[PDB]
Amino acid sequence: VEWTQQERSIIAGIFANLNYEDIGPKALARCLIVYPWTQRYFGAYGDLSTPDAIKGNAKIAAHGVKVLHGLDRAVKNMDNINEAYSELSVLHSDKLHVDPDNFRILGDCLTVVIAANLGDAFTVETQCAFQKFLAVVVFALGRKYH
Amino acid sequence: VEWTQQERSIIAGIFANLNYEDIGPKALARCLIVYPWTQRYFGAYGDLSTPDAIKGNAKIAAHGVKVLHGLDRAVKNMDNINEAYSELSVLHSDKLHVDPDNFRILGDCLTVVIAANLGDAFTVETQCAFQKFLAVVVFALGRKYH
Amino acid sequence: TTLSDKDKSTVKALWGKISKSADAIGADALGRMLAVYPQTKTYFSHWPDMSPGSGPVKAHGKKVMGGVALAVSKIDDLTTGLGDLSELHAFKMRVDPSNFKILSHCILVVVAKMFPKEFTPDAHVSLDKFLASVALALAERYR
Amino acid sequence: TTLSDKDKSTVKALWGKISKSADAIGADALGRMLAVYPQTKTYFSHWPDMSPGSGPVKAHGKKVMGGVALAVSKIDDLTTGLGDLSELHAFKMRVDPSNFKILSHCILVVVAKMFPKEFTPDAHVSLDKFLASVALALAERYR
Ligand code: HEM
Ligand code: HEM
Ligand code: HEM
Ligand code: HEM
Repeated sequence: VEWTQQERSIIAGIFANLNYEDIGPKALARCLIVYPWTQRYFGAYGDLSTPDAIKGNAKIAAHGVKVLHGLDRAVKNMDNINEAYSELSVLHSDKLHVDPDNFRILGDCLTVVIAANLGDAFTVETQCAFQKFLAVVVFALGRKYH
Repeated sequence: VEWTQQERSIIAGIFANLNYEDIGPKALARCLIVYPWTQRYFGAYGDLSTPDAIKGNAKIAAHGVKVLHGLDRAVKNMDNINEAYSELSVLHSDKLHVDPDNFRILGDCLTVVIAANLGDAFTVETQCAFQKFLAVVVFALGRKYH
Repeated sequence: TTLSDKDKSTVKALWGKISKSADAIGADALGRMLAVYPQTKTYFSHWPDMSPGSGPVKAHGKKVMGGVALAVSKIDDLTTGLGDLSELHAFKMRVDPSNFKILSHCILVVVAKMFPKEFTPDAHVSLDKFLASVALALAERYR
Repeated sequence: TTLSDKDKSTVKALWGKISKSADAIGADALGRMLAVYPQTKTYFSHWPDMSPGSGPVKAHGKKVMGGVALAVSKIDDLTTGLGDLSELHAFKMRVDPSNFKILSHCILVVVAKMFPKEFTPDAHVSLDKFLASVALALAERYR
């Protein structure tokens, strides 16, 4: 992908003062609630039976933070995201067995969460750049599935 | 993408042997029948009113041939498909207003036509390579929509 | 898939809070659809100004949420309720049904942007279902 | 979307021709789904060998096609007919419904490969609509 300076700056700007402990849990919880099959992977995470339980689940919250911090390496390496995610793709495929369609779905939840959080700051061009960034990351994370 | 020598040989083999005057029309007619919205672009092509009219329509047939030959440059240089299809993508976007999702569905219909044509010779590995090739081409064709 | 009573009453409730801003939701969600997913622009070539907030985007956005409003009134049977709009989409504009999901996602992003506190995960799942049901209803007459 | 009477008699007549090979269609379609779209392998990691024609692949292809057979018999009401199977996919295996479309495409490709004369575009349009109804029926219990 060819990035414009505006795109690189928007992406840096979203992450520079991101509250990961806010946004991360919101994104993953929302995903588990709106697309409940994504709970497949979280049998070891305890109570997921209702929305309230998922939103109060500190183990899922800690995972939301972990997944969100997982975008950090893309932000830092925007021209080399394929290479930066190759090992994480291997992991999600060979060890974790996560259906990569779920990456797309989580990104859509993350978008909704960041939209809610940023308000007026979530301009049309912000959405455009952030969508472009998520598409590249999600593709990257699907590459090593075989 | 990262091609294997086997994928290169298979893709080259499919198009070397192909009767374009047969496969071209069948793939495009099937797409206009199975996905009738794709008919919108062919208002100057005469009778599209029944599956029979469409399969018997010479102008649709000539067009199927032309589209299929449109894969030739990609088969010839599998390493530069984005670049090669630049001008074609611009044509489909700005002049023809073709929804790039239709490229994917024409790709699915083409696969059905080739499978029906090759029978046992359409091996699983043959389908893996053909799909990988259509995915690259469909991506390249959608690249210049802005 | 089929809307439960829970989904229907969740959508009706959310719609009671947000319906006052239907025109603004539509304008914003269509301008976002066009910008963020420029493949969708291919259906709007007759109205070249597709910039956010433009006249044509506002008018077309208002039309779409009008259909969403009607879909809320006809929520018990969208197949019948949206049949005339399905006929229009199938044979006049001939919009590939794939695009309905793109616009639905953009509506959800706008509703979250405008109504962050009301747009809970619970509201979101039921609204997402409702928009999938809308999309399916609109695809009915295509083939 | 709703299957018309034409779709239902089209699918039944085609099923009458291909049903005798249900086991071989299922094996080949599953093996092609796994290999051509390796995203789907994520639901099958319990199996030693996912390669085309392997024991588990044949065994499961047969099960799936039995599901498709049931669907043809329950074609007037796929929602009730596949309710138990939806429940199973929803809560046990929790297959992302996006995979249903993929297998549907693989089944159509294998039908065209095995039955090239019978699989006209007219047969194809109705079977495609039928497998989409199947997919929707399977998704019913997910949320
Ligand atoms: C935005 C997309 C995602 C990113 C960037 C991401 C990133 C990460 C990272 C960095 C880890 C820890 C890796 C390590 O231990 O070295 C992880 C683990 C994991 N992720 Fe993903 N993830 C994403 C989406 C998903 C989704 C959608 C699911 C399933 C719904 C999922 C399920 C898991 C599971 C089950 C683990 C392992 C927990 C453990 O045993 O340590 N991830 N992910
Ligand atoms: C494999 C995907 C496709 C390829 C490789 C392809 C290739 C081509 C080529 C080579 C041309 C002629 C360009 C020229 O003369 O400079 C063309 C024109 C055209 N294509 Fe595509 N095409 C594809 C898919 C589609 C689809 C799916 C549709 C719509 C259903 C479509 C609609 C058209 C139309 C309407 C024209 C103009 C014909 C005319 O002038 O009347 N194409 N395409
Ligand atoms: C939530 C899904 C949608 C709904 C409820 C919807 C509803 C409507 C309604 C009520 C109208 C006006 C009909 C009239 O003149 O009476 C309309 C027009 C139109 N829609 Fe859809 N629409 C949806 C999705 C889409 C999508 C995804 C596209 C394309 C990407 C699209 C393209 C168009 C176009 C081109 C018009 C006609 C513009 C004009 O003649 O002024 N629609 N829609
Ligand atoms: C046409 C769509 C499908 C139909 C009709 C279908 C049908 C069935 C049936 C009848 C069973 C066995 C139920 C029983 O044991 O009583 C089954 C099991 C199963 N299916 Fe589905 N299926 C479909 C799609 C899929 C897809 C897309 C996937 C995954 C990518 C999938 C994954 C599974 C798995 C993992 C099992 C359990 C198999 C085992 O480990 O023994 N199915 N399916």
